[PDB]
Amino acid sequence: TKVFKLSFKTPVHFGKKRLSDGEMTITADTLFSALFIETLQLGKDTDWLLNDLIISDTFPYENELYYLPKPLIKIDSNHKAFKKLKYVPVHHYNQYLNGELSAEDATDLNDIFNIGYFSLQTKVSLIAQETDSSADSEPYSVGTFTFEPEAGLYFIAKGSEETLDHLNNIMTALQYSGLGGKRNAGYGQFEYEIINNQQLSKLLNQNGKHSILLSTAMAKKEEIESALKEARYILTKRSGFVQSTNYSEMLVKKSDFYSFSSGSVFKNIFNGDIFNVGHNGKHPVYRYAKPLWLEV
RNA sequence: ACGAGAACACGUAUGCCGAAGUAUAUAAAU
Repeated sequence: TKVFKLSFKTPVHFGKKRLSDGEMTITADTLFSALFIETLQLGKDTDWLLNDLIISDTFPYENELYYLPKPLIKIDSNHKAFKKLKYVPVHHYNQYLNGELSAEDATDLNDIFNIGYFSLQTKVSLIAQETDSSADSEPYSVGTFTFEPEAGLYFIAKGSEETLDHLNNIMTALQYSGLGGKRNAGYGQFEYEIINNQQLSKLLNQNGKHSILLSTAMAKKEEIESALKEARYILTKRSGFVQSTNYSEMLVKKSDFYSFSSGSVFKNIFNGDIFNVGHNGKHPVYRYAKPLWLEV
């Protein structure tokens, strides 16, 4: 159960809906997809790395601070500053759950949150009839994000030791390919470091009555009734396309799927599952929904 | 099996065009 930390040195585009849209963090779905396809490019055995690996969503970090997303618990007071905040440092993570975080404290934390910036890159396309004959060029836009020199992303993983070694190898291999969006266009390379934060390790090693879903998950058919007993949650529509499956890419697109977001609180833990979103393809296409809980 | 995948912020044009380093004033009072 080691955690990986990522550095890019070149901006990467994530994106939610349109190429000009930009993001800082990705969900476990994309990471699982990318790691899987990288395994397939290496051509190793997927079953081991199919139903044994547990991954968190990606999370931003700064020079020396690690953060987690905001738990959607019901705090009874200001209800303005707390809305604007997304991420919490580990220093006061349990303090916020208790209620020690002050409104001015939230103000301060939010102030420190400068961990990158967003930008729009313009690109022009002359593959059209602009060069061939009488026509115009095709400008379009992309959205990219530039992390600070000591800023990047990290995930929290758990599984068997053999699973961890395989993940290590695959992560190395992927290091040089991309992630995010326009990988081949010059965005999203990375060098990674495995660091063990004692405090975060403790954070994973608590025990309590609540539990914070850190990944993008959704229980099976036969667990949902008992899972949804007392929860505070957000649904997050996940859509997207697929790579080297059927003849027409524009014809291929995994069906819109829904999962809980990454700040929900649950009473009854559920194991998740890797759901097939496949239809009319030459292979099954995997979307990831399996939780990693922080039990407090 | 990464809201993906393809896509040169490209192609046209330059520092021009007119202006005088000019205007008088003894190599001089023994």
